[PDB]
Amino acid sequence: SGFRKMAFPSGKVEGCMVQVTCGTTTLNGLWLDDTVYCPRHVICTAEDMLNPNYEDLLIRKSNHSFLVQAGNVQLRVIGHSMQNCLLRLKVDTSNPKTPKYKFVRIQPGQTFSVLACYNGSPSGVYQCAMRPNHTIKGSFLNGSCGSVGFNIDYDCVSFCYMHHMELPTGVHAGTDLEGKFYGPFVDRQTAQAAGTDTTITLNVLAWLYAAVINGDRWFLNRFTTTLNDFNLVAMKYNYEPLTQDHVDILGPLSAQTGIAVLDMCAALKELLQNGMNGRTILGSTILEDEFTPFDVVRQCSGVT
Amino acid sequence: SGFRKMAFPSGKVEGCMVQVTCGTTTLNGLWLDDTVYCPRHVICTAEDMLNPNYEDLLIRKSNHSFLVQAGNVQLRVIGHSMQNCLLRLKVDTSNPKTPKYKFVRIQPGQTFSVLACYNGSPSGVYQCAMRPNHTIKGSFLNGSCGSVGFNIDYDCVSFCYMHHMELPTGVHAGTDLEGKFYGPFVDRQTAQAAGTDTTITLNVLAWLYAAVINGDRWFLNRFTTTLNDFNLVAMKYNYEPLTQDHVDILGPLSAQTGIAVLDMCAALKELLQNGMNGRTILGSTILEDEFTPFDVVRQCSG
Repeated sequence: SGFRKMAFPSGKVEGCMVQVTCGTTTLNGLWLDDTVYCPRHVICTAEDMLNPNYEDLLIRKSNHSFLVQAGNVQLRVIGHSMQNCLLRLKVDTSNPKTPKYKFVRIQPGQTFSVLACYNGSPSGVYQCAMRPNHTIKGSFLNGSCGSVGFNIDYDCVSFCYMHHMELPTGVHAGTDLEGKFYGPFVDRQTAQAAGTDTTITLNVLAWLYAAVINGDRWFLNRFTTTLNDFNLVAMKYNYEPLTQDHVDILGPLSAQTGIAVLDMCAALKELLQNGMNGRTILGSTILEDEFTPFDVVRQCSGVT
Repeated sequence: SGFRKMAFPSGKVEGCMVQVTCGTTTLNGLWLDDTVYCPRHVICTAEDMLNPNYEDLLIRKSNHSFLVQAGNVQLRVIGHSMQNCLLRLKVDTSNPKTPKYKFVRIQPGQTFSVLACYNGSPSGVYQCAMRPNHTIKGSFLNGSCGSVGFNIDYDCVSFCYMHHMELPTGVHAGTDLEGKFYGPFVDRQTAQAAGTDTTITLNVLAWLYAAVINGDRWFLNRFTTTLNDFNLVAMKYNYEPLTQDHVDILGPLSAQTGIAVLDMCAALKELLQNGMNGRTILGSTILEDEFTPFDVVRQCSG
């Protein structure tokens, strides 16, 4: 085997995607049981985004204002409401394809799979990470709002992201499935922009462990470093400060390889200060930061 | 905006994955209608793989020598035959989840999605390219044999690859859904090794166009080049020779961006000679060749 960035199989989420139309505005909605969740801004025109009064805008709306379509079938909306930045449409049919699921709010650095959708039709799936600056570097075109991000564990789909907008830098912002935005972003037009971003140290470290697991270990050394000394270095390279909590999160990988985290940090320190000298790690020339400690375990163990 | 190495949604394929066992060997099979397709080497023993005669090994088997399972449920095998390097097992029930599909043989340089499976259960999906040398760089652990590669057009699944083995360098080899190997590889333990490979020039150019569409043009220049002079340079860096057909394929992206194909070639020529100088393109520090012109057009805005 080799080591590739992988997305979770997307079947369980494909079965939950529908198209939600309100006037001339169409986007994607997630259908679980008899509820369809979508970005509340589906009830907005152009000039509306410039600080719309969603409360007021919603009143002017009625169940028939919403056109929900699953496959080539219209789902009759029998109720509607707002939950933070999401619209909750009650429909007359419980999704027969509803998987076991839960809604979770992901933390910065964590990864998930995104099912890009258009007109309620899945078009592609990719793995990405919630950046330390609370945005995601995704790939979305107009009409992708409502697309969701998720993780799967056994048979349970953990929904963690719903797409709402693109920022001036071309990165993305969205909410958890309770409608609460990740970061300080809002669903209206403002001068809002992504703050400065950093490299996800925890993930880089997890990735170095995966490399060692796969026999790529030329970068290892016989030294170690203190947490504080590691951070004086990492931060110079725009790496996120490493916490004792991150150290503990890496415990299982540290135990599997018998390489203490601070010993691996000493290796990382050397790599940042001197580069790779033309060599590669897992066939890469750069330090990857979109694999969590959990991702490496999952993959380096063939979890299905 | 943004650009990711994305795969096709795998749902339509997940509903076709099953487990096939024969003796002590288990691997994945693809269940369509009333037929299950899998690598013929499922019938082989440890020694058998050193110099197996498949016709001779299969004649000694019967329908009941095969254990096909859809999840926890056994599918009764009521027929079996060999087609090139694949085993075709007829089962007594039809797969209600069978999508619209077709079997296609892909050309080197083209891309496809792979649904990595183990014991007939989906593990993950990733996008990759058939290298010019016919191998794929795909991360396949012991037991992934039988996993398939595919592309999806509308609602039609075009299956193009079935995983068979791993080569000494760690890259992978397989067949199309008719059981014909991509490359000169054979299904048995031997000295075979992946051949010389090249960077897929057409794809790198497609990617550079993607970079421009996403509003990034630092690598562009005021130069142009002839196809000939470009190949004289690219080939020095282990790039596949570029043909006029390739140039023509890039026509639409060329038109969309206003950048002439030969002009983009000049940019690429400069990048190969000068390197990136600490800069990146679409967040990458190296030139990527796993996105075809079709992929770029599909993922990028119009």
